[PDB]
Amino acid sequence: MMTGTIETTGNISAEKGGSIILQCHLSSTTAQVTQVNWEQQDQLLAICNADLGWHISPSFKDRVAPGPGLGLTLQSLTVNDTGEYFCIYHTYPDGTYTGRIFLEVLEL
Amino acid sequence: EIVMTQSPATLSVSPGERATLSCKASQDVGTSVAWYQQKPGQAPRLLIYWASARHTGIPARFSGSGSGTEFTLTISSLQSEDFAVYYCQQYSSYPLTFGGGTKVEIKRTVAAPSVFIFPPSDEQLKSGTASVVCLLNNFYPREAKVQWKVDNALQSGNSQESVTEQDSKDSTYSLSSTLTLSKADYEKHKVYACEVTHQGLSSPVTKSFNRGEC
Amino acid sequence: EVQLVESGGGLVQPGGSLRLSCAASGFTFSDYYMYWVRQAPGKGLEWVAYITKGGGSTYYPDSVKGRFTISRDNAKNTLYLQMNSLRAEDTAVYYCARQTNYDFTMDYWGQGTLVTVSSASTKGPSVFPLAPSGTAALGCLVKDYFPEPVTVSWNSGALTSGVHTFPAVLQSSGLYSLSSVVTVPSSSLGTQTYICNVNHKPSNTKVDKKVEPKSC
Repeated sequence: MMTGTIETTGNISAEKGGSIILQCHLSSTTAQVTQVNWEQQDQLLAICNADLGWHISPSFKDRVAPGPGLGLTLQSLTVNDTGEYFCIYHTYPDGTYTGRIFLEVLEL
Repeated sequence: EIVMTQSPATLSVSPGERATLSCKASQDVGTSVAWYQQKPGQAPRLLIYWASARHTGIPARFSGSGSGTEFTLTISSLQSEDFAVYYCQQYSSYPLTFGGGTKVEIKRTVAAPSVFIFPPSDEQLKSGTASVVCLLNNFYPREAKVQWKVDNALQSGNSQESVTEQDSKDSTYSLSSTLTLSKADYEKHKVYACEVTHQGLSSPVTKSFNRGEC
Repeated sequence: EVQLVESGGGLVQPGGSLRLSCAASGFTFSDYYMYWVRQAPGKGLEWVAYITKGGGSTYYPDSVKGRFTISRDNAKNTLYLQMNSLRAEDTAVYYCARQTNYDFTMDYWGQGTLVTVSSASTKGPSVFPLAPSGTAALGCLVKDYFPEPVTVSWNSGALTSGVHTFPAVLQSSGLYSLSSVVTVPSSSLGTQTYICNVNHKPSNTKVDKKVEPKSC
């Protein structure tokens, strides 16, 4: 009924202070992707709106850059960035697909 | 904080024409600008988001544009109902900032006021103060002048006025002048007049009563 | 249908505390980020607070940080604004608004609550008649009350076209007054009756006065 699947760039461990690329990809469906969100359980980081492009949430402006593609680049990692990240695809007519990335910002 | 400047704060545009409201940004806000329409006594409703996208249910004669620091709202085929204050808002960075607002006054054709004088109620006179009020009804433009004379003595510093907001269907204003007096001084004089000038009046209009007649 | 109904505004004294509430209906409240926005009398729009879906993050401008606290009860579908150390410059209509789920701005707003901070005390108004002497005019004068607001209907909402209710004016008394007037066919004067309905909820005053051509 809902055939598509999400690949991700995989679960991440990274040193404090670097920048890193998170990305998902929807495959094996032809639904139109109307909106992609990046979230953190309680927090919205960015919206790529179908025909309008990317908006970064004002509470993440200088921490997150849009791209590449439908992905994000987190900019100067802090231990607080550790957590689960979600790419959420709003599609017609399949619906909502979600993929999950866990990020662990270490202090080696 | 990013300062949103809306100038002019006032624009007077004829029905059917195109209004162009401007919104500048002290720094780059990308396309994280919205436009709200606030009619009198009403909550703001969202017109444009993302600098140029139109909220659902919003007529297509509203249109936004701009990026970076210079933004623009355009109301085409302007009409009476569009009378409102319009605010731009940036949501690029904290703290969220609104612009000052631009009131769009609809510049209709001149309409003369209709004048009416109301002597104070007896029920009020039981309390020592008398209030004589003068109504100016459904006129355009806004500028209108009211002079009170008691027994042909021009009054000063004892009146107060209030104007309605531009009417959402006929785009006129209405005005009330209120003469507040002691019952003492009210009873010491007999004829009370309200004299009105206005661009739609070939000559001044006066309305009178005589205290104690009808 | 989406609805945001606010309550809790009123008069409160400098340094005092008040709690506004906003009841959401017609959408999945727990899905939505919320704001409060205020607007001083005759002024523009001032962002005041922001809360996340869950409640775990909050933001405020400096003007209000420390004294105001935004919270939410997703079980009751209700947003709250807790106000402390209320100063004069906090007098304002306070709006709640839900964030667009397609962008990061304010999708829909409540009707607002007026919040008046002042040392002065509640006072009801006197309703006097403006009597009629083509088309005829009459109305009600509503004098000496505090704080705002007062509402005027005519024939309990039946008579609506031709009504003008003027903005309140602050007298030297430090009290407000206004007038409401309606224009009617002169023929209708000796037949159908005209009653204004004045309501001042702060003083729990409700008065219905009927205006007629005066008994000379």
